Amino acid sequence: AQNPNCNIMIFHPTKEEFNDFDKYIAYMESQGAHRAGLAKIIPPKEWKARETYDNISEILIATPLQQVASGRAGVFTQYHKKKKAMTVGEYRHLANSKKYQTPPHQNFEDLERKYWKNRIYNSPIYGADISGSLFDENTKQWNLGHLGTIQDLLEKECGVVIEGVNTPYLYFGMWKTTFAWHTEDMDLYSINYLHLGEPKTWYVVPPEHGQRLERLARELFPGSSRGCGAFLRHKVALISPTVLKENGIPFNRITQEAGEFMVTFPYGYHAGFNHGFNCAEAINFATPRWIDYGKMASQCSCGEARVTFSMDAFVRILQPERYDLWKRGQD
Ligand SMILES: O=C(O)c1ccccc1C(=O)O
Ligand SMILES: Nc1[nH]c(N)c2ccccc12
Ligand SMILES: O=C(O)CNC(=O)C(=O)O
Ligand code: NI
Ligand SMILES: [Zn+2]
Repeated sequence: AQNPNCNIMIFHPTKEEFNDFDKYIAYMESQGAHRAGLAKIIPPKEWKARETYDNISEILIATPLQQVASGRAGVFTQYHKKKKAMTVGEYRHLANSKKYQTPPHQNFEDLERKYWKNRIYNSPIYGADISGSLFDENTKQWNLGHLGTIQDLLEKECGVVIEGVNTPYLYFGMWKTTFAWHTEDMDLYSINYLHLGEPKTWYVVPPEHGQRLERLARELFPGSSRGCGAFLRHKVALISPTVLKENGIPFNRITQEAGEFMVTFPYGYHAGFNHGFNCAEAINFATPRWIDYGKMASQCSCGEARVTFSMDAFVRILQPERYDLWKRGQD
């Protein structure tokens, strides 16, 4: 079996290899990439997402989120406090202000140390889940707004026709902005392109060991666990690499830089943080191998998770037994 230690693999496709998205994902899996839960793809040197980013300051962040932490440095939750709208230009200026800017540091490791030591004592502001794309329409390869849809994948694989659409989201980050431990909706894949700015550090648990993380999470967040059988779906819980190591949870880490893609694989739990002002674009996608994960995916039914319109059909077709109870949580 390929990649038995479940290491994060890094790929360097040629421009020829970069033409067929599905084929390259299948290739990465043939090499065992999915066992890690996360892979990095460095685009060929000839490729560009768009000409320049010189005209993006006018994008609106309608609902910036202030990420307020509770708990201890290595085990905490964060809640999202809504702030007044601001443009990306305003947000960038805020990110670079003395209050929010990345501190002096020696390297990525020093910055990682500072993040886990000090994150809880600050409340950075994130522009997350903004529907849109920064890929040029003329970019034909790995354009996250031009991928085959999850609905079409389900139809091709299962012969079922369903409602729903599947579009990308933009994420504007600053120092300490954080993504909590989670898998994707329906345990889908995700693909994430870092368009511009400072890096993003990722942590990931191999899909074959996801239940180990869940067990630890139930121990570390006991109230949350009692409230919901799938509380990680709430996307609010953080556990540091030190605490993971102390508890023997298998995981890996890697830092994504501007111009690089990351792919998360079905049921690959991931979390991470931004180093400074940046902009990423991400979307969920599916392959034939996903279908069985979609059938088995946990669901939040306590009402906290609250997911997109399009998830309805996924649950309805792949998890009909769960559908009634799950939908009671949406209404
Ligand atoms: O439902 C699960 O398998 C689960 C179990 C323990 C913690 C969290 C979850 C979750 O899905 O978020
Ligand atoms: N609010 C809340 N619930 C659980 N389980 C927590 C653990 C740590 C910090 C806050 C928490
Ligand atoms: O970039 C972020 O803030 C969060 N991204 C993801 O969880 C993802 O691409 O799957
Ligand atoms: Ni994700
Ligand atoms: Zn819930």
